[PDB]
Amino acid sequence: QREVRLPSGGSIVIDPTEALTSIDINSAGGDIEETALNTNLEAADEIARQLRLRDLGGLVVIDFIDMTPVRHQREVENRLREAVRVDRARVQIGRISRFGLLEMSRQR
Amino acid sequence: QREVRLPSGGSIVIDPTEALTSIDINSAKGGDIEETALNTNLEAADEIARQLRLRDLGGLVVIDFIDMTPVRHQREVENRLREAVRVDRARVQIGRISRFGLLEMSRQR
Repeated sequence: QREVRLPSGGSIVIDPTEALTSIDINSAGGDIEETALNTNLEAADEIARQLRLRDLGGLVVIDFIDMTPVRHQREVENRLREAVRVDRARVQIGRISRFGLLEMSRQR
Repeated sequence: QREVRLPSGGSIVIDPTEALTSIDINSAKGGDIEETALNTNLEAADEIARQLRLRDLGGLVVIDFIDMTPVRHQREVENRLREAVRVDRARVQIGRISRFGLLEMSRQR
């Protein structure tokens, strides 16, 4: 319930706090950047599903595995935005910061 | 030790997690809330810098400052935190308050 395993072996850890929900992403060898991208894309889909099941509201901070190509960062952000558009709750998604964190909000 | 009181009665709540430490800022009746919000956030900035060193916190820290509309107020709080940590022996990176009202920073423990 706190740790959700991803299809390729990695996992997401959902930690509630007073101000917000923090989500950590862990990877499971091939190429790092390609496994990081793959794990982060699997994480985006699972995060969207968990936001709905647990019906989380307020601010969410996601620590995706660091990727160097900016295009990879946009691909993960876009994956998360597409994954949540079916959610009935209004969702706002920021951009990955220089600290490798993504901020988002969900009303309800 | 999870909750630290601020001079004007407000408080900061520190919650360590897998990926980062989150810090929530709580205010303490008829006065302009903006000046109240700024004062609390400025006291919180000083207390956060103190707790970072005292607990020797490492990694990413996300701070939820009370929301302020004036961009000048946001920079004052950001500048207060940068000045409050410049004496810290540890290497510190400080971001800016986002459109979500959160500030990200990092401290090399």
